[PDB]
Amino acid sequence: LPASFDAREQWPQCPTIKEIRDQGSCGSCWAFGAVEAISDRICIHTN
Amino acid sequence: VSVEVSAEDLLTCCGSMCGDGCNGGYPAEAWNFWTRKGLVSGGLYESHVGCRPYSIPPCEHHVNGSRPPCTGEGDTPKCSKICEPGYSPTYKQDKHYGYNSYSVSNSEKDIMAEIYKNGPVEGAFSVYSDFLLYKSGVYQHVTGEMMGGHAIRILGWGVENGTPYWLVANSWNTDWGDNGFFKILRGQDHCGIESEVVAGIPRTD
Repeated sequence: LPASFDAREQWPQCPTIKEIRDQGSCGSCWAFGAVEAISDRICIHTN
Repeated sequence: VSVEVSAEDLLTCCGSMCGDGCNGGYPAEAWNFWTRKGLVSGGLYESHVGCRPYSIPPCEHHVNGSRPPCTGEGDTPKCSKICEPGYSPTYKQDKHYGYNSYSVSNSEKDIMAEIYKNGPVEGAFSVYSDFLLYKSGVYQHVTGEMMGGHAIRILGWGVENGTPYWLVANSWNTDWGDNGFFKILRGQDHCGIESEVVAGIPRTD
């Protein structure tokens, strides 16, 4: 595999990969990791 | 074509299957919710983007900044199965579902392969006091006390100042860390980063 990889590069047609969200004052990080990766993969896998 | 999938919707509507709302959850249960119920769109706070935008406002996490300081946790808002006024179509018909969901082995080669093949994953690591001071570079834990797990997004890898890293997105806004992203040591299961990684594949039509 390459020695470095950055999804933001490979798929610069998928804006969400570069987006950083805010969990505020709530331990929601479990949801955040999940929906952010899920948003990415919807565009990566998009026919 | 692209969608911001709603954290609001998964936070508030998964229920006990995902754990306890704003007092913690189970990311593997979060990917199985999406596969079973789906997840609607929704943007960032006050964005008015999508079905269900996020309703908890931003704050400064451990940085100085203009926003209010962050409070402990708060109240998990509630599951409203309806979209905001102004958004169309209906909540049910804004659902997106997953085909499937899985664990990725605690192997940086396996984890480089998943991302490489399929795009970013979710992992989780133990946070220690020294983390919170993360401004730049490759993160390696020397001091501090343990503060629990932090579930993140891992979106690549590389080598910096001779250190092999993982490229991770945090959810503490853009003004913490490296513009809200960070690098943590790769290949040693550092702080558990390689042990708790889950992903899944979208369902297509």
